[PDB]
Amino acid sequence: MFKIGSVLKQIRQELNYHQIDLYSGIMSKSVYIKVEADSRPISVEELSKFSERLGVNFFEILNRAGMNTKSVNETGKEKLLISKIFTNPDLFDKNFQRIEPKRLTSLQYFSIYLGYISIAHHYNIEVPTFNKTITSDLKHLYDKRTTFFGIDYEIVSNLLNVLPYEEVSSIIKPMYPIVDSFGKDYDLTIQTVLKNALTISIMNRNLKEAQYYINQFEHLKTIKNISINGYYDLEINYLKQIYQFLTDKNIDSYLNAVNIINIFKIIGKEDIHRSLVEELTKISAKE
Amino acid sequence: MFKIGSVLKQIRQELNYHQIDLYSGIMSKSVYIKVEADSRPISVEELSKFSERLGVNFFEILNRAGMNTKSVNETGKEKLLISKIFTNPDLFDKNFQRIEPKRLTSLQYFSIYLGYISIAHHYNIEVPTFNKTITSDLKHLYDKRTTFFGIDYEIVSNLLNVLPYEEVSSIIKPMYPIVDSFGKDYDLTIQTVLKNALTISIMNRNLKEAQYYINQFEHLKTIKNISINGYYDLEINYLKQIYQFLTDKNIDSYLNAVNIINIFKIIGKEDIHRSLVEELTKISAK
Amino acid sequence: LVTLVFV
Amino acid sequence: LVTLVFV
Repeated sequence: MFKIGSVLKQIRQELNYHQIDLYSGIMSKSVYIKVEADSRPISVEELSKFSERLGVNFFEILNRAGMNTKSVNETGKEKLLISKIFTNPDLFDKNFQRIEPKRLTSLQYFSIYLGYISIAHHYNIEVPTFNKTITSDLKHLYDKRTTFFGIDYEIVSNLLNVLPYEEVSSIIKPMYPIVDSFGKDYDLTIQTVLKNALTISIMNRNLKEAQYYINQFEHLKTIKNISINGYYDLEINYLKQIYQFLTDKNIDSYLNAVNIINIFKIIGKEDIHRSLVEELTKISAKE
Repeated sequence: MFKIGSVLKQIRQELNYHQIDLYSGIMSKSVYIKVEADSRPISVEELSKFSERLGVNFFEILNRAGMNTKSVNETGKEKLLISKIFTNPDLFDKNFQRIEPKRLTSLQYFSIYLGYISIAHHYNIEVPTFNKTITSDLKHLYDKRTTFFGIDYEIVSNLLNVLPYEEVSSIIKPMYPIVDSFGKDYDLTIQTVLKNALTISIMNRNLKEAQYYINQFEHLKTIKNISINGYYDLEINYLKQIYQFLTDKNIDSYLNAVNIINIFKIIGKEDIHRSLVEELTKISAK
Repeated sequence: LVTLVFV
Repeated sequence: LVTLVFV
């Protein structure tokens, strides 16, 4: 449902290439004219070949064609809707009623579902259907899995925000270690689980588990092609730094942890800095 | 030339979906079986529709099909080869001879070209063909341009490493400000030009220009969907912090800059921290 | 921090 | 720092 041909045309003309430079040794003129007209759908193989001819990145051409946004399909709309509802809760009930039953259709809907549960939990909205099903749900979705996709690591990241660690950990363990990268998004979610769990394990003083997560994150850094998140790398190192303060009780590591958090302020991540300062004070007591 | 059907099959079976669940309202059974067999090529529109059916990211599916690596085409191999050569320079001559004449074929080869020039510059390898062409080259590539692509920002990033600022600036100015994001890669290159130029403007004390780059970076932060680079955000803020030390002569800014740089060591970016400390020393002179 | 993500 | 980038 995207005008790729129009973007090819756009780029081709911008680079002063002639139609011939593009279709020759790939398809007929009259056919390529139909691609730029966006009347004939284009193959991935074909687009890949055109990307080479122009010298413009394959994925960039896709973004320009309209894949960069999330509004491309139902699921994305719904995922953007989360923000709206988070800030404007009165819109919860109406939406949750539409989402809740669809939760086990695609891994994508399930992520959204967990999102709604988080909104509920935050504003003390009653969610009885949740506590009655999550277990059977996760057992449905995961009891027979072998490999894990970006969305799975997303789900689990979110799941950790609505279930006690002791219920989620059995699911996390099989999903690590990571051996390869499958995009910047896959990169994000695999990192998020680690970040989230390391947080929780420190909060709860499960230092043995907490180390596992630190070590897992370090391993990520060794993967070829993996796109480590800069802000994550900072947050996890703070948590690592706190781990070292809890285990070796040496005060230097605490200060490092503080100095890391501060750097967030110094680079204008104002609200993230606030959230961290609260969490550090919280750590130095309980959760 | 990628087994996308196999990956669809692989994901399908992993999620216990039946062939029906995928092809229905899209194509015939016999046709879909051909897709998973990787005998019939699949359309972008088609793959997008299947990505919805499975609930697994369209771009991830592509990466799993083999687009995540760079060795997919000539250009990428050549870009990976730059590292080999940077470390093992004795292999320069042989390769640069094959790259040099191809440099104006695609914007991708031109990027590579500038890469070789940087290797050469580093190891004092003679490159007379460079000094004799770059101007006509850039005049050829850019005199008639209107919009800019990720590769263009890449080129300019690298161009800055091999031409004096005064030659490049005329090309940079039209390429900003940015209005939209076109991928994590586009995001990367548009930021790198900024970061690189800010660095140079500081080094050379062109404070006026330097501010322009800082402001441009700040604008990026306001674009929806833009994926700002964490380590870039740190390095640029250190530069911003040094800018404020040079204009307002207030010592707190200097400390901040230092404090930022050290954070790099504290998070294990060892070689980047070394690079930055050398650069700081450098700044505090010429 | 326990962050949520919706890719 | 002046970095080179190859996508």
